Amino acid sequence: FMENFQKVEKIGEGTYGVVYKARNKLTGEVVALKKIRLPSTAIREISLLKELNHPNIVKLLDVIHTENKLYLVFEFLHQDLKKFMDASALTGIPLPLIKSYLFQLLQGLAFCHSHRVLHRDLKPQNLLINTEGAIKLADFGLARAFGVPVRTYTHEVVTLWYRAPEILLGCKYYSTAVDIWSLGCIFAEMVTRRALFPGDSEIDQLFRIFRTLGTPDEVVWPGVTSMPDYKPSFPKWARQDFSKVVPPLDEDGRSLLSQMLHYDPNKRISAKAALAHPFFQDVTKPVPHLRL
Ligand SMILES: O=C(O)/C=C/c1cccc(C(=O)Nc2ccc(Cl)cc2)c1
Ligand SMILES: O=C(O)/C=C/c1cccc(C(=O)Nc2ccc(Cl)cc2)c1
Repeated sequence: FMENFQKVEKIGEGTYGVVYKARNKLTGEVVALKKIRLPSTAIREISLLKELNHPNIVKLLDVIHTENKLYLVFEFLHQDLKKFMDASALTGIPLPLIKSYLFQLLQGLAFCHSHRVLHRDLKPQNLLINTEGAIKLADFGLARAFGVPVRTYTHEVVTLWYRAPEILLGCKYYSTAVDIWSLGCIFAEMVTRRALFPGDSEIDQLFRIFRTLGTPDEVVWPGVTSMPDYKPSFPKWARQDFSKVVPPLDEDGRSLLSQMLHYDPNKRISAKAALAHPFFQDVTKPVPHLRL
């Protein structure tokens, strides 16, 4: 299968398999080629994503099942947000660029959610950027096909840092709200240059959330005490003000972030409603300086 395009390089190691940069011999385009390591139901679910096209979604070019191995062919972008924020650590990112990126990501979410497709595993590593100021969501719809594993194929730990509390509390039904939660965590990280909730176990993840947002109860989250993994013995932390959490973000940004991090997934702001928030009144599309 690797003889029907040149393998420019191994790009790195994704959740499910190796990622290569490759040239498509027929089209001449440079693409990302992801080998998925281990299922007809999955092939059908993923093949449907070839029509889920939007400028803020990494394009799924092809789905190849051969010699019992699965390969996904995607649009290539040169950098991810993790590497960009690491490279930006001494200075931070301009607020206009943070705002542009959040706005664009919300447009991608609004599109996919309107088609009833979730991501479920948003994280900086699957947010790809180009020279023109665009940002795009990678690997949309793959969790519904493959699951979100504990470890990758290389045994690397799959991050918990962006996981919504309903998932951690054992809800089996995911709503689009899980993606808004993850994006809110990413927003906070862009602003502060630190992960919001860098848990290193499921309980550390849930208790970090609680120590910032307060331990949830039936006042803020009806039904929370009946969730599978809820325990009455959870410690009861008081909620922190967002002014201490994400300084120096303004009150428009803090209001939006608070709505993206509501405990109750039914209450959590939708992507479509978020696009109308006053924080985006002055949105623009700045150029990032990328060194490729
Ligand atoms: O404010 C803070 O920084 C901490 C306050 C705080 C207060 C009470 C309990 C805990 C806590 O999480 N304990 C714990 C012990 C065993 C396991 Cl298995 C999980 C959790 C923490
Ligand atoms: O205009 C330029 O050429 C670059 C300016 C520039 C460069 C780096 C960082 C910043 C900055 O202040 N970022 C920031 C982030 C979050 C909040 Cl909440 C407020 C501010 C600005």
